[PDB]
Amino acid sequence: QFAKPEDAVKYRQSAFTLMASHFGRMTPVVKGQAPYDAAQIKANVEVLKTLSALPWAAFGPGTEGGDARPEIWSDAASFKQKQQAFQDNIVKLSAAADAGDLDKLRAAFGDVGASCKACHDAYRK
Amino acid sequence: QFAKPEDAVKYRQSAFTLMASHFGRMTPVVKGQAPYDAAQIKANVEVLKTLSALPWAAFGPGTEGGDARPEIWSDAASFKQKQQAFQDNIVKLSAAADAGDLDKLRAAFGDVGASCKACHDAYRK
Ligand code: HEC
Ligand code: HEC
Ligand SMILES: O=C1O[C@H]([C@@H](O)CO)C(O)=C1O
Ligand SMILES: O=C1O[C@H]([C@@H](O)CO)C(O)=C1O
Repeated sequence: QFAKPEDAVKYRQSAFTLMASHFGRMTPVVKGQAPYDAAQIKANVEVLKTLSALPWAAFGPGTEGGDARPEIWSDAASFKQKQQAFQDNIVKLSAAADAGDLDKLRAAFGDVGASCKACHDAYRK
Repeated sequence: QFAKPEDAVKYRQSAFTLMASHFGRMTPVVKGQAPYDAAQIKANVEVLKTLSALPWAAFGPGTEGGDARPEIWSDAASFKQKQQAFQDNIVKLSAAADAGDLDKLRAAFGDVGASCKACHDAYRK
């Protein structure tokens, strides 16, 4: 859906921006500094779930650019693993939110954050 | 969820970028230049539906900036109307996609585009 490589870059960057907002906005809730409304979190994690599936199709052949390291394409299996671990952690987070269970939410949120960071470290410039 | 006004601006801009991709990518399909896969479109409009609900909360009090005209806040009812018409057209588009009906899809897509443009003209700089 990306006329030029740059269009894929702008796409993925915007997806990550939104992912970051939907993830990061729950930190004061996971930390206890903002109140916990299970339905609010259930709805928010649904948004985050949708968003979290979006970037991957925007790392197609020939879409090198932005802060994407070239190893994303030369180590495609390793990047596929980091991405699939991440989305798998998203499934666990949806399950926790869907349960309305704050401890399971805190643990799932921590795992998701870790997978964000793991890819950050390997595959962002 | 926006520490500073600028954070709301970056949020909404990213939502619109993604909306634009998910809307605009269907043009060759609505035009007949790319093939029509009803399930592909059903899934895509589900994404667009999620995305299309996102910008509005990022035009909160005190988030003036970007290409947002100040009339968005001084004419809050008029902007609320343009936004609600738009999202209502999104519901019609979801119904068409969910039906797998290409003519209803083409008409719904046209109405959505028009609502995009109507707000563009009034409320973007
Ligand atoms: C888990 C929820 C997250 C969060 C919160 C973020 N990421 Fe990543 N990200 C990845 C790559 C390759 C990039 C560079 C993209 C490019 O420039 O082409 C990024 C970028 C970001 C950003 C910055 C976006 C921008 O405005 O430019 C942010 C805020 C961000 N990410 C947050 C790669 C990955 C992963 C690879 C498997 C995973 C997993 C994540 N990111 C997860 C997250
Ligand atoms: C219908 C599906 C659409 C599409 C495809 C787009 N819009 Fe709008 N949009 C609105 C406002 C006030 C802005 C300015 C935001 C800001 O800068 O603070 C925008 C911006 C855009 C963009 C540019 C995003 C960027 O990268 O900076 C794009 C690509 C875009 N829009 C497309 C306002 C509205 C509406 C008010 C009710 C409605 C409806 C729409 N936009 C709808 C759409
Ligand atoms: O929670 C997160 O951890 C990483 C980053 O902080 C690692 O440096 C990231 O992208 C997040 O949003
Ligand atoms: O389909 C669209 O119409 C408007 C714009 O072209 C009006 O100038 C817009 O934002 C779209 O994505």
